[PDB]
Amino acid sequence: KKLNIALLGLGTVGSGVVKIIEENRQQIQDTLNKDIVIKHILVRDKSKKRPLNISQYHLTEDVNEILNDDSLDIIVEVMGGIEPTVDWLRTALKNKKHVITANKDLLAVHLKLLEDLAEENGVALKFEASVAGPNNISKFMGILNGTSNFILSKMTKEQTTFEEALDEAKRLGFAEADPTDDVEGVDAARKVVITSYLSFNQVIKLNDVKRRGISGVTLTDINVADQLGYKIKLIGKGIYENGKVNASVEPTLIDKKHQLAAVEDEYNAIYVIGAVGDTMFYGKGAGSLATGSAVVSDLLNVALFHTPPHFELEKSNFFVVVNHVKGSIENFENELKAILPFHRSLRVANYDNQSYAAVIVGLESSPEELITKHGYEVDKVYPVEGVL
Amino acid sequence: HMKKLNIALLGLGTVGSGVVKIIEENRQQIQDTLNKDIVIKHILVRDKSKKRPLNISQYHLTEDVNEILNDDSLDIIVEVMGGIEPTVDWLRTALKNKKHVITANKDLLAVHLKLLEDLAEENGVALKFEASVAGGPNNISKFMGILNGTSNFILSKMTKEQTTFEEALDEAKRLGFAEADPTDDVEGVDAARKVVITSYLSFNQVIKLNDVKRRGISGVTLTDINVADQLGYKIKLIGKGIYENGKVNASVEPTLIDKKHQLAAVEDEYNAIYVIGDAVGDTMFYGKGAGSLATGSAVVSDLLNVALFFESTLPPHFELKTDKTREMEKSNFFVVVNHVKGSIENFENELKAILPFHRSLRVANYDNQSYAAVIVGLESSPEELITKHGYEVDKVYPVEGV
Ligand SMILES: N[C@@H](CCCC[NH3+])C(=O)O
Repeated sequence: KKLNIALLGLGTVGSGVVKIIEENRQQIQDTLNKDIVIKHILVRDKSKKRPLNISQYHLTEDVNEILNDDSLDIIVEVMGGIEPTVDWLRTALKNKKHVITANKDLLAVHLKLLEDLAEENGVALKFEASVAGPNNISKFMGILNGTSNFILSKMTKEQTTFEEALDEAKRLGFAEADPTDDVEGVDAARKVVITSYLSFNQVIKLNDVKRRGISGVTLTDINVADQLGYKIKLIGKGIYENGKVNASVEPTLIDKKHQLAAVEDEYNAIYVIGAVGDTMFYGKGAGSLATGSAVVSDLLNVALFHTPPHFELEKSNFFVVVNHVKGSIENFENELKAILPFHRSLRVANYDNQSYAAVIVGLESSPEELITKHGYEVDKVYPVEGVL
Repeated sequence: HMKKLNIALLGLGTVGSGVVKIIEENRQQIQDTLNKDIVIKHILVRDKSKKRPLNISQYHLTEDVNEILNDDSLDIIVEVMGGIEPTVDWLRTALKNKKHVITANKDLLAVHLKLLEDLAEENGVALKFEASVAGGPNNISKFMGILNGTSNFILSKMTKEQTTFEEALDEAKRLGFAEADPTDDVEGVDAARKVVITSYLSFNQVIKLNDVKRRGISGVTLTDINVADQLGYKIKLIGKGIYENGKVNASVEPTLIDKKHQLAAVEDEYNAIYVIGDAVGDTMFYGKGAGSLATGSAVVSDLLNVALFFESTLPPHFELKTDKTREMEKSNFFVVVNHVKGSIENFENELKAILPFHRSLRVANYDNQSYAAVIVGLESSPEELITKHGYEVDKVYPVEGV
């Protein structure tokens, strides 16, 4: 059987997909009795140079040339983008074409509507390559952005300011000139949306993820956390309780003994809680060749071509920084004991001149508003995780 | 239009019982969903007079494996018996008789999986052994793992609570982690089996159990741990496979791990596999071992997979990725010497004079007239060399994460 495919996009991932198919073509014929023909490649601009170099494939700038080709069996999309890309994929599925996508901009809303449209039209939608950082899961926590983690590691290990650490990340290639997507936690929040969809089968919106970036984390925060037994990481978290997902991305104190506390520099990790023990997956972000390899894997799966469950038969902790405090640390601790609702434990630390930090274990919600209404100036509050 | 899938179970221990319960509890669902009716037609047991729960008495129990192997109505054989002989021959026969085989046999090694996988492909049927391995998975060049929960638990206890090996092992016994004869754990045999398996899955190479150079943890002392600690290292029992120049070098032994390495943080009964490759970053998988219900659940999962693809990937197939063209190691040692006269400065100076070229050397007090050295960047163990220069070498552990 000839399997006629088209590629939408030819960047590093697209080029990699092509090379992998070329290199394995004879093997795929001999083994699976399938002949993969790349009949069209959509590119934005036919003139640009590429890792493929000058090649033998038909390049087009007109997507309709691909979407109207009824001889196509499978569309491989490596273009990125939501518009017009998602509409292209909707058309392909409506035309009874299998779709494999490595589109990093897709969110849960998009994957859901594409998965349904695929099922509806009797074809496959594969998005394995779209994720890169895969059992009743109740909670996950992750370090999901390499650049922000790199910055925090640098601040921590080398005792530099955020500004110095970000400049170093810029010169080393990790951060871009406008590093907002990394530093403000947007990239991490996207991965929290995707991870929540995969873990809980629930669709949340990007703006449902309560998000704070790292630009306000200081050495003082890091060193106070250190003395209390914690590192600071930008943590993306999803908690699935009572039919609802609470999702967030924010600077978080993590107990030094926690597996996540050791994840440094540009490495990422996803820590999954469920019943069973915890599990964790650790590694850097893929990986053009890895992404390309995952696409081709999904491709062979579809070429070799529903669900899933089976037989059954928590408080929060907080790091609070308060400024303009008159009086001693002992007095502050006593006042805090008097003000707080019932909780499990409290420790206080010096933070700066007339500033103290408290870690409070076992509250239902942030004591920020409460402490504010009692007349204190709260600088900020970070969650605390890994507490045993 | 419902198709009956006739299966047999070889063995009915905790895993076998769990497999049965899971199938029972999900039977209606598997019919309604996949339009498949799973019928457990035979269960092989060692002793069929033995009293069993009521649910088991509904099934046909036999002590004669041939009754199962000769039953042409069987579609799938699920083996949860364990053992190499006669168990592997049973599975060979099943495959030759065109029966799919799902196994959770914990005694299977690479030699066995290889011959069964080939025999399966050869006969147009599936061999599934997912349940035979505990989770936590292209060009992998090296892996390092903490592969035995009990030994890791013991080392964590020694380290955190400052106990001797003997005290930590007794505690592991009392707490349920170690068994009464803990040899398989403590001597690193279990870990060596997993290194054979991990090497087969990572490198597609078959090694024998006796090719794995093995040392357990029973000789690790609190002094080793505390001296390692002061030098910046933890001690773990590490199972390692290095694939260099067509050959696998495989080992299990006490190993100093830099405290900043991801493996250093893996404590208690948790396991982890750390995987290194060209040209991607390192990866690691972390979690505890199975798990009778988990093993049983994995068997049933493999079962449904074989059911779904029943009416329809060759083991020989590997995706070539030498378009890495288009897109684009030394050893370290911890050496303990005893009966050393003279100062630590003198020991360090002598080592500097006698060692071949290396990246760094640090020395520490170990005990009375005993010193330890960590040496980074040698081509091979300096043990013989140090011995011929008149030092009593107590032992040498590899050092990783440097
Ligand atoms: N305390 C023992 C530990 C055994 C190490 C064996 N390699 C000794 O003196 O060697």
